Order: sequence, then C-alpha cells, then structure tokens
Amino acid sequence: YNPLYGSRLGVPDTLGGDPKFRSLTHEDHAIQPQNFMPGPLVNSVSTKEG
Repeated sequence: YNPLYGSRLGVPDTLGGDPKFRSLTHEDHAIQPQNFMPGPLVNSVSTKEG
C-alpha cells in the first residue's frame, strides 16, 4: 500500500451484536486490510519452540 494515505475501508471498532466501524488513518499500519493471505505453515517452529 501507499504509506501516505489511510484506507477508504473501515474496520471494527466496537464489538458485539451491533458493531461500530472506524475509518483507518494513514498511521494504523498494522490493521491495513490485505488483498492476499500469507501461505500455509505447518509446525513451522524453531528448535527452541518445537
């Protein structure tokens, strides 16, 4: 995405049965909507965590 602009897409802000959505800023980068998912991982842990 272009880092200078916010999304035209809102995301959930208040949860429950009647959720309220919030428009994204140009700075909540962690909750940028994605067009494509990452690939499959199966037990892909390090030797410390396996």
